[PDB]
Amino acid sequence: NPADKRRRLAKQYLENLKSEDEYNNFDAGDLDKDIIASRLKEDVAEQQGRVFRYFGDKLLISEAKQSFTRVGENNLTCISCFQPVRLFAYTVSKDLQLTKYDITDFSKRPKKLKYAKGGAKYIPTSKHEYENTTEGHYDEILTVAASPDGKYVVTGGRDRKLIVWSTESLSPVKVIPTKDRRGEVLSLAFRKNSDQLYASCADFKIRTYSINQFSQLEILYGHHDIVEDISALAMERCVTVGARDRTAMLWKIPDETRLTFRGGDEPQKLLRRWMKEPLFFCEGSIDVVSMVDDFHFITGSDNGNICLWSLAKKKPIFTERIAHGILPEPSFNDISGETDEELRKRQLQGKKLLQPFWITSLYAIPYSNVFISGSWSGSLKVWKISDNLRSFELLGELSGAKGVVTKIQVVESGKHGKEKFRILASIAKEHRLGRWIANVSGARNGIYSAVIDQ
Amino acid sequence: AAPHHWLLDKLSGCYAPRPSAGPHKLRESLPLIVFLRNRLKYALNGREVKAILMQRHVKVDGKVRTDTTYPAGFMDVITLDATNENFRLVYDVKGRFAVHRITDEEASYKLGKVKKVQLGKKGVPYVVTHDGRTIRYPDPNIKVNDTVKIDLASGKITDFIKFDAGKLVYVTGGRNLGRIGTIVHKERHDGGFDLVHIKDSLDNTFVTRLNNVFVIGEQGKPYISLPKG
Amino acid sequence: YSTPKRPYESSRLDAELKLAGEFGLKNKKEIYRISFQLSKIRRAARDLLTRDEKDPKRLFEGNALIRRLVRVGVLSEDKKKLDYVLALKVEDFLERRLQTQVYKLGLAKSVHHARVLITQRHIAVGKQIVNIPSFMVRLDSEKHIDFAPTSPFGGARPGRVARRNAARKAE
Amino acid sequence: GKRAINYQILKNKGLTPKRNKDNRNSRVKKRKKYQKAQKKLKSVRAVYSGGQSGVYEGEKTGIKKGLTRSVKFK
Amino acid sequence: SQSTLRASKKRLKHRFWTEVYQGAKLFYLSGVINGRYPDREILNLSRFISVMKFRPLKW
Amino acid sequence: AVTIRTRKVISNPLLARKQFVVDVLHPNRANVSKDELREKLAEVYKAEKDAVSVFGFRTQFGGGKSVGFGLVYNSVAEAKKFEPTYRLVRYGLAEKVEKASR
RNA sequence: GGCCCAUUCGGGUCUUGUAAUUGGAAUGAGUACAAUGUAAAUACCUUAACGAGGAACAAUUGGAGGGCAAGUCUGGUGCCAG
RNA sequence: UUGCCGUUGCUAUGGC
Repeated sequence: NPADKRRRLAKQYLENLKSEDEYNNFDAGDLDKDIIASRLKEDVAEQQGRVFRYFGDKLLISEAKQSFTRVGENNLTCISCFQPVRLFAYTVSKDLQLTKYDITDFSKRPKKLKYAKGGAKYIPTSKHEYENTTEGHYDEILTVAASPDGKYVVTGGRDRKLIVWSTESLSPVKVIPTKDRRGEVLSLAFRKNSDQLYASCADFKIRTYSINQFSQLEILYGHHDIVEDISALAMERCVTVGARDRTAMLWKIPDETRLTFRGGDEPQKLLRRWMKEPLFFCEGSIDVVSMVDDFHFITGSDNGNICLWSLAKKKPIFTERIAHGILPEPSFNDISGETDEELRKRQLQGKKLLQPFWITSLYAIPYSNVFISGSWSGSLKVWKISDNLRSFELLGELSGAKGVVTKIQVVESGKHGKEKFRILASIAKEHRLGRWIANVSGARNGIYSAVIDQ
Repeated sequence: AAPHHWLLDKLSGCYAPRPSAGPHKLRESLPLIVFLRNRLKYALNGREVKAILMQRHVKVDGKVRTDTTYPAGFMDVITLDATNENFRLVYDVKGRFAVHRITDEEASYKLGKVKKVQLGKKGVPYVVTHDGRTIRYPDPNIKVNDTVKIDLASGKITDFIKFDAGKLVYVTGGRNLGRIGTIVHKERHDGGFDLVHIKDSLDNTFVTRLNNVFVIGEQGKPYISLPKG
Repeated sequence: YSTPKRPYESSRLDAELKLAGEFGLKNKKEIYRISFQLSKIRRAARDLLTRDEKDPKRLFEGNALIRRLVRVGVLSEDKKKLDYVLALKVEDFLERRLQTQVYKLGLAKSVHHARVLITQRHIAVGKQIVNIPSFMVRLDSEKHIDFAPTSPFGGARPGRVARRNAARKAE
Repeated sequence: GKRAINYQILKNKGLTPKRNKDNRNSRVKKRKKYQKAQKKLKSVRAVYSGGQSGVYEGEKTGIKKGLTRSVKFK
Repeated sequence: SQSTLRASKKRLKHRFWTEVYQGAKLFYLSGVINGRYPDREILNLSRFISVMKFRPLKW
Repeated sequence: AVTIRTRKVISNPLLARKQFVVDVLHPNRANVSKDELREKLAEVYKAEKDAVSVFGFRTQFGGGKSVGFGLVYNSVAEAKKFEPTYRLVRYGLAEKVEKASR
């Protein structure tokens, strides 16, 4: 048995490498490095923070105050929020408008404050990739990001620019182009409690910036498709996911190194695993992330998977195969064009062309026990991760959001044992990158806010 | 050109620092330059470790002793004034100098193996140790290889640990150098391989010499604190 | 490298003619170098076939050899057998160099345009500008071959000929 | 007043034949002897050029009804 | 440019070697210091003159 | 615009000093510009501009980053005491020439 | 009109040539600001300015074959052979 | 509660 001989010889090999618990167990170099550890400074940014907010089953779920404030902007795309240590929120749309909200009036719907709308006036007079230093967006703003301190919001989209606006007036303070032709930005994330931005640009590139210095730190390379989502916490690590290469990478940005995590679910072995006694299959494209803590994260796929990954395992720890359902099959009055229902039913091939909803938004509350998933099934899902950190489980649903969920994130309130949050979710009737979405089933372009309690 | 005990990285230089003469031997000590500069790294080069030696931060065995190649051997408590650094350095299990950090009431003393008791001149009993502290007047029952406890403010013996069957012993020398556990066996031969034998995690057995072993306390209660992992 | 056995037979001359013309090579030393180390590779894989199944050398060095050949990129992911290392040959190795790859990705119009782009530093894989044409890109650096951002074919400031013509036409 | 040396005393290329600009580069010579070779290959074989370009105009060069350019067995 | 010093050094040596036998001595004098040349360089120049092993000519 | 990143900041009370490694970031600039770097370091930390010092600069290939070794003092007088004389000649105020003979 | 085969007659094939004109891009050797490095200096690394049309900013070495004069030499059965 | 437009509430919904 050749793989048995491989495992056996590898075991003998590791035993021989060990060859080349007592009462005294102290090692001189380890305790010397621990003396240097006692000598050093800056136990602030580099907390390898584990899950210290265990509250998944604690708070209420089923009776949230859900207000779906519809807004008149075609296809809202992103949502950025802010809390100091009054709270503002930000939305941005495919109609080239950024909009500031106040959200701190917690028991009611948010309040519009200020527009900032680019348009055809901001097309540059050059068509030349480094004099892209205009003051507004002329194409398809895809992402906003508020500063952790709140001086600025920074936004960008398919016009390959980063425009950083002031908070108090929504004015463009600085323009930083991405200096090449395909340099469309797709996701932005500040590292927490900082002034450092991580943008993920479709050149298979990740750009980093210091916003209050108007400088770019480091460009870091290495995905294989467009870097569709990004996520960061207080550590200088980052977690990006490229779309169709089906890998999620995490980046030690000062070292400029990474850990890659591929997928790897196969319907052959999965249907055999069920065949030991079923509509589930392989993977299209890993789409969204959120780093839950500094040892784990969660990925949202294109076949409706939500997966939970550790920092110490290439293959994922936990899967959840169907997370928002399978799409309604196309009707017999809109598949075939024959006359009889028998042939128009034969043109469905049974179950072979039922496609699942793909999770287009995922948000893990940082270091907490609970994350929120959203797609165009109409109902957001709330999941909590078990305390042994090897599984998660569906708590409840938030069914007042008709449309695609282009963004989810939460806003905190309450103290250490009694808490209430408003879950913002940007709702559109069209995916945040291309159109591709038919059967617009009662959708509206709005902000689904929910107020969850206890 | 280095020994094994110093935990000295090879990418350092060409000439290795010979320790000067002092209390301990050359083969069982580390100087202050290899202590401060390239082990716990309070310096970067010989110039600035000489600078802090001229500033006189070091207080090994309660005296200053400003010297670069001063041979700190076994359990000389290195004392540094800034950030109240108290360091008792002992042997680890694989031959190096593990420098444990201790506190002030433990660095207020040390212990020492007695080597010989003499009727030297004028009726004065007499005792020496590995740093050579010729202190006056112990009890008559000081055999060889017992353990005195030095005062470190004056020089007097304060406590005494008798060497017998059933004592916690430290081995510094030969192929057992730096082991603790002190009980499987006792065997005093008549000129070599004579010792008390030391256990392991599975309570294995070991052979050493008398002079290459010296007592540190009792079965569970040494008043020295020890590092762990 | 090392010269072949019969270096002047007409099949070898037409071989080197087709190789140097189809891949834009400068002399025979490119073919001879890459073929010398390919000879070492499949001379090793021949011995790995001449030993038997469940041999430790065969198991470990065989999957090691085919995995680092797949990661160089001359061998595809699905053929994980050791006889494909014998079926491997020299243009499978010099299709992997950066001049060939720049032309195939279409940043250049021919292999000679690719060679002069590379030697004039308009091409950077990943982070670093590569400037020698025989580079042997890998399967992960295959998709980050793009124009350098320090170059006018990227988005940078235009070169001396363009700016001197602009200045003289401004005069 | 400095009688500087000139190029024929400096480089000392005494009495050479006329040589080739294509020989002054080893790469361009193999670019232009491969273009010559693959223009000669159209003479010996018939080279697949890429299929039908536009409308089928005709054979453009002639059709021989007497010649059969096919390999007979044994 | 010590680089161009070394480059022109080599080029002069080779062009001198095509005019005299291949392996004649080209000597390098540095800048003049106090009216005349450095005496180290003139010392080993005289060391080169002192061993020359003349061969008899015809005229 | 240059950018600054300190890493692995330890304190040396024996030398009255705080030392760290310096990732200096200059996209589309030449290099570190060490006096301007001492200015930027002396303003990100506290004032002591004749007590902040950097010495070990290595720029990686293609530019952008350079790793240096940063050590910052309190008390400019004890910085003059503890720093070596060649770095004092390079940056600060000291200048003693060696006697040129033999 | 080029090319290919063949001892011969001949055969096979096809956009191929030209010191023809011409166009704007590219940059590298070189010349050089620096800063970095280093006891100091060199070098590596980073890098503004200039730097191509005979791109004369002028790579070789060896081989195969011609052709020409109011020219010269030799032979001898005109005008030829060498 | 918005680009319009409808039911509107004296606030929620649904068609482009």
